[PDB]
Amino acid sequence: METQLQSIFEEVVKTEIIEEAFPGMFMDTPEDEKTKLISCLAAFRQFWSGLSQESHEQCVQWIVKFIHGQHSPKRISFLYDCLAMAVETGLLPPRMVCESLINSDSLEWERTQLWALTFKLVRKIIGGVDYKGVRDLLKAILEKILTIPNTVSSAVVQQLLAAREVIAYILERNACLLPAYFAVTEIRKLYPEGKL
Amino acid sequence: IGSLSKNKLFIKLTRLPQYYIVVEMLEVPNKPTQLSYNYYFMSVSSPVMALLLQQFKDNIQDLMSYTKTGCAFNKVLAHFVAMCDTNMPFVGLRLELSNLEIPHQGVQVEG
Amino acid sequence: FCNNLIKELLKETRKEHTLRAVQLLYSIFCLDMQQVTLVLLGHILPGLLTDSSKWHSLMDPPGTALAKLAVWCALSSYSSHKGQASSRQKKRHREDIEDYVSLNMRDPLNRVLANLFLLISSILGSRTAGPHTQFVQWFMEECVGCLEQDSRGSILQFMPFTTVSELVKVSPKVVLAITDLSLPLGRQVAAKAIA
Amino acid sequence: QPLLDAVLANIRSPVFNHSLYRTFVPAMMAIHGPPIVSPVVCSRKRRFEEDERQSIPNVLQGEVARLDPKFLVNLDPSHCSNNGTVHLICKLDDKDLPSVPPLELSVPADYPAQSPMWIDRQWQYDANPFLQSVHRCMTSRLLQLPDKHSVTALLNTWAQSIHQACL
Repeated sequence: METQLQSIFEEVVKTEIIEEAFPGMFMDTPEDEKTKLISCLAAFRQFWSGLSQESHEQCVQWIVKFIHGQHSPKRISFLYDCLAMAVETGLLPPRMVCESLINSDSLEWERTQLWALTFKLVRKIIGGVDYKGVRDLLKAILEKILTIPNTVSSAVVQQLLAAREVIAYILERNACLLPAYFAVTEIRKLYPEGKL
Repeated sequence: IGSLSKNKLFIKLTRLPQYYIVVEMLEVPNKPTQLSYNYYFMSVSSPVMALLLQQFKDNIQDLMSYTKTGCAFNKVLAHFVAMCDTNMPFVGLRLELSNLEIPHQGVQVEG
Repeated sequence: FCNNLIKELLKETRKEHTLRAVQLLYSIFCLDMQQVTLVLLGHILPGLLTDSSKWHSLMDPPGTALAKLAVWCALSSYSSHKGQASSRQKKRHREDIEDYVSLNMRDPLNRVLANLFLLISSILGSRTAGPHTQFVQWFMEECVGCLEQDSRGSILQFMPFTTVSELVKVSPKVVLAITDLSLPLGRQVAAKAIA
Repeated sequence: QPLLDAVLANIRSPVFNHSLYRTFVPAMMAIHGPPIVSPVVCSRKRRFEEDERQSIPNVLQGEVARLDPKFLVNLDPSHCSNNGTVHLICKLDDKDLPSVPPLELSVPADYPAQSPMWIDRQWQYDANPFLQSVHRCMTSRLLQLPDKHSVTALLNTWAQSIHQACL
């Protein structure tokens, strides 16, 4: 049951408690950076070793949907740390999480904080050892950027610029990371021999 | 979990939203007295099985007594059975205001 | 003349061609530098920045060339220039005050440049910036150049200091521009650039 | 029960709805003949002027100005002067040890914003072990906040953590 897995993950991560009106000091002192993250990683790895290894595409989709179903940027970042650790653990190869995250939850210029944190995750996972079949995600990313309007705002510029930073990193490491020709051809959705 | 204990409740906040079972840490090391009066809070009702964690200062509340500026130590105990009497209502209001807008709870006006 | 020129300009859609275009264009603007640059700085830049209809054009990478164009013609105009030709001296008598409200001299070129810079600072304001933020960015970038003497930056109650403070949020480029003469006024922008 | 009038009255749905006048206003003028219905001075003025011109919707400033004097809020260089207008710098002034101010950059007034981002996190926090523990308790308590609210929850939780630092 995927719903049972989601509820288990929620119980392991969401720890909502009383309003803490009564001031208490010595109540909760866990090392979140090394204890809670590693515990969540171990639990998720046990569940992965349970079953549905190959078919985990829809499972990761469910996961990222549940992640973006929240509203606390701090919580999103905390979850993202666990995802990164799982990457270093080997679970969730970059291709899967990258192809899933870019769609159905981008919220174009809707949640600036969420947008920024997601693109920070992309910049982190930009290592992403992958074959020539890597141009697809670049094309999807550029397509998702193109939906941005022309005069959205003047305050939230830096946070939205993270997409530009990711693109810059990609196209500059392309000197040593990925084939140039594929990168150029990926601009077909925006470059019909020059159309502004 | 524990041993032979005691329990108190209240009315002023609500009929019986959360009891309060408490027990002193009996068998003090090399002390026939001073059982250190351990404290633990619970939030069962439909008796719930959610975490209790002793969310308050349990049991560093003793050090809260030393945080004062100045024959019985009873002064601490009342505090607990006092604070609930004014703490637990307000959070309930939050659950009611958790449906309209802005449930900014737990604010303290100027202390 | 300049209007139709800049209109025909934005069609290359490739930096190299736009570069060659503005390179040839700076030269073609010679023999009329003073009045042409005056009319340009007065109209062609507000002609796109003031409204949103023409904002569409400013987004193009040609915009960088346009910025380079602007700073180049400003530098050439501010520099010493006689420009005395028969067909020009016989046709250099007009009347123009430019209506440049002020809310170190009274010269048409200097006044027009001051009005232009004031409008740059104003466009640098918040609550809307899609195409023109990149325009002012490229403008400030290309303005940085050795052996230059423009951007005098009057220091009584003017914008350039707040303008540099805001552009710092887009590192030591403005830290060099605003340093006009190491005057005590520059201490403020220096402290701001300390970050 | 007397609904015979209902549907036949509802028949006159289309645009040519003027004959109703000739059906009712004479008889009305028999019983009600009031010339004085609104003889007082009356004129319609839609708008005169409307814009904040100083900040975001007032509610945020109006609420934060009601806080204790123990907190001291100010603004950094205005990088989001008009739309955002939210990047707060606060100085805890009380009977406790001082520390680095937070970031506190919020989103539109719906407030799904964990505003602080700790621009100066790394080097300012690697300084001393005490303040490092302060930061640890801060982030641990922030994680506990369910749907935190930048308006009050942020500063209150930060003050509580700073007061927890004394172990």
